[PDB]
Amino acid sequence: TVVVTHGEGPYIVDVNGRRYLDANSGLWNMVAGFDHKGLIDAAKAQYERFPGYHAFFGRMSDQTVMLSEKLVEVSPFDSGRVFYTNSGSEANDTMVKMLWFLHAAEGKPQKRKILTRWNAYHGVTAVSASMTGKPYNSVFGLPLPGFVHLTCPHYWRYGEEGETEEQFVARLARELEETIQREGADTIAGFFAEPVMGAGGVIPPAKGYFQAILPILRKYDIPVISDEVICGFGRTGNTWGCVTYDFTPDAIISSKNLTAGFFPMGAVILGPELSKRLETAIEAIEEFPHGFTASGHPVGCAIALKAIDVVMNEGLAENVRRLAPRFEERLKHIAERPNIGEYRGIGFMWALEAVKDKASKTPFDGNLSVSERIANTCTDLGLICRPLGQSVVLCPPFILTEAQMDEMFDKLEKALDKVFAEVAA
Amino acid sequence: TVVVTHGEGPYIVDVNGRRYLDANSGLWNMVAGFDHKGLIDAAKAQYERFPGYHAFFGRMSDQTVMLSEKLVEVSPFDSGRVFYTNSGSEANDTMVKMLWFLHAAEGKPQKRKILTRWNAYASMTGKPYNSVFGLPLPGFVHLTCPHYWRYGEEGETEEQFVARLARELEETIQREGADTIAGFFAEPVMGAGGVIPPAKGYFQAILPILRKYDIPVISDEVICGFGRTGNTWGCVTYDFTPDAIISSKNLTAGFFPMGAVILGPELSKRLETAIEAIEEFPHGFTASGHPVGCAIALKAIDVVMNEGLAENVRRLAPRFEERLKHIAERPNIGEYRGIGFMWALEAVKDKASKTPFDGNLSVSERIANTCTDLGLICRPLGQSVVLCPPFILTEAQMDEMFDKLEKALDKVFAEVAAA
Repeated sequence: TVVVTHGEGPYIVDVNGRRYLDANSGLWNMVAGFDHKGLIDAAKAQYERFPGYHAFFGRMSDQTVMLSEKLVEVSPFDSGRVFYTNSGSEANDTMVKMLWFLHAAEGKPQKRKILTRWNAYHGVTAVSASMTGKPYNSVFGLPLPGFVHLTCPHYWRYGEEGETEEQFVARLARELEETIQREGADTIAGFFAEPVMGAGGVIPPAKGYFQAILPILRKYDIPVISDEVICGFGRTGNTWGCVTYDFTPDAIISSKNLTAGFFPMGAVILGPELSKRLETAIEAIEEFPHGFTASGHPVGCAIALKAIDVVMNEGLAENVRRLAPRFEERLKHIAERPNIGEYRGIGFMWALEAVKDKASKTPFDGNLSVSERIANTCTDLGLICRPLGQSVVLCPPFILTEAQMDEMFDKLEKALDKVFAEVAA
Repeated sequence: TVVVTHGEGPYIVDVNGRRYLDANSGLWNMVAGFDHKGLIDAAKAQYERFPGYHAFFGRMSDQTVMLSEKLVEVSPFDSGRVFYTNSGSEANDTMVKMLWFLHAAEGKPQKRKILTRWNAYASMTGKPYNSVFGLPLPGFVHLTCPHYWRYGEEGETEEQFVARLARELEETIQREGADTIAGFFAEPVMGAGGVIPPAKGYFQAILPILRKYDIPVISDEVICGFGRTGNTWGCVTYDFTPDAIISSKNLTAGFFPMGAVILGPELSKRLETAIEAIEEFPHGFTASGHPVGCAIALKAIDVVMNEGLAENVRRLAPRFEERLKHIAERPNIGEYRGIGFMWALEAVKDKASKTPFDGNLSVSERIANTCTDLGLICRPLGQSVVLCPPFILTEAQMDEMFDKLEKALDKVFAEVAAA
């Protein structure tokens, strides 16, 4: 119903000039707001320069070359190799295929299974949707065979009666051990994890989770991939979610924030060990992988170069670190409400989960659509937030000021007051 | 290793100032070349006024609605629906999921297999890593590629070959069971397969068979879409009506990543009636395409259709073929094949027996590497080299392309002989 032609800073603006503070950042990607001038100028400069091309082995744009070097620099790796795609979904599919390719070239073509977690979201294509752990995919007859979903490490939801957080983490470690021993380590191509789960509802992992599961994966030679599609470039208060949870992955998947939302592109940064192994495989078999044609775009790459520079050198990632404590403190105050079951998140990605009864964690009945009601009321009050399950998510642009932060929570709290009073009746 | 900075018309230029005629149009998509001022200005204007593009808030932008109308208009369909993705490959995937969704919603969840002609390029069993990246989705069922020169039996006519492939298709449907088959996808001319136009009369023989069974027909126009075969769609040039079209590449002339699935009337209605009957809307389908992309696609479609580029393909195609015909007189060219502005040359060590050079000699690779040295870009595929230049190519530039390619063929065939 609302006609929107553009945005201004962190606001979506309708044709009448009403401003809606956008706590979805567009599609969880507009870190620099909707009209950032340096980003817009960089997009334009590249169209005038070289508006399109495709990267091949031995032939690519100067933009591809520069962004590859910049991504290795800002990755946790001292060296590595980069390729590009059009989206996070394609980046995940291609990473999976590269592992299949690699393990097959290494004489283990049965090493195919992919481990993810329930509530993970990796994309919308057949493979990345099979990696995804959501009920809605049953309507497609997904997941495909060989996509194994581990329990989601969301302690609040999945911890058993009297189970402590430490015990929960030991149980997930046991479960991983057992899944590996049952399936057979030789048949498992890789494990992919968003450090903090995004579309699953903004779920940081229980304390110690990555510290417990990484030694296990390493023991069994199962490559570890960090999906940074949402966490990447500063949203969790370090450049990468995997830094924030101190695990060293074998490769990184990136998108969204990579271009500050101004251009659809994906990137896969391969760390030193997978790069060395791929290089040796390709050398050994004496040809380039048949059918590999993944590429981004020179305009996407130029805009990404500018996005990285803005986020890192013009104060945006720093704004997230400085405002993250005030962000959390205000959430903590909101979670005092009887109908807020918990708040969770880190950096500039958070969620609030609605409950009908706090002590027992009982949700409101599905048909009441409490999340949607909250989200609709926020829109009426000039705030946009995403309803996910029984939660509402705040993932606002990194350019958010303290005043716009207050503005966001003032509106949100007025919406919660109204919705909770109204469903109470 | 070549680092490319910019282009001009159909040429690219590297960091050292070398220029190369890019006979690949980037990779099929850059149909208007590398510095088309109308398209550049239109794409710059989108950023200048970047849309309030959102995951869920606000009405679909005017550009997106307008592209959907234009796509249905220019499609062979009288009406239908459009869904958007970031690429040809994602739209392919989306169309497959859409069929899975629809057949399950109509009560046949076992209807999942996709009929396709895809295939990979002694003492040994083969290598599993050589067909990972092309491999279609699980449940694909393979039909023989209708490449007459390659697969026709000794002394078998093109007509008999097509009749043999009609039998194959019938026999395949009977063996798998029609109730387990979700659809048939086809590129009218096969692209990554090696630029393979189908044997004369192929679609006229297989379509009636597919139509006996309710196996939706999808025309994969990611390469053939918007003029490359000398008409607006490949399916138009081979005179058939699919139930849906997959589109990608030329759609924005390479200026912006986007794909589209264009559903015809019948699949549009089945989709809508199943969305209601199941009371679930399929996740990750969207009518809301990227508005910058949608605006750039409007401009690209107008350029190609109304500023003479699709017409130039039709006009220069006979000269493209004459010259290929002449090249194919060489003892080490087994054939030329193609139509409009997509063509291939196939290298052979012995013409009469269709014997290729040993894989280890990498002959296509050598041809394409020699082309680069002489200022021409062409793409090696299997034992073939492929030409798909921008639609803006002039007759002087075509001559230039072939003069360079012929010098490459001369050098490679001699080096390889003397070896």
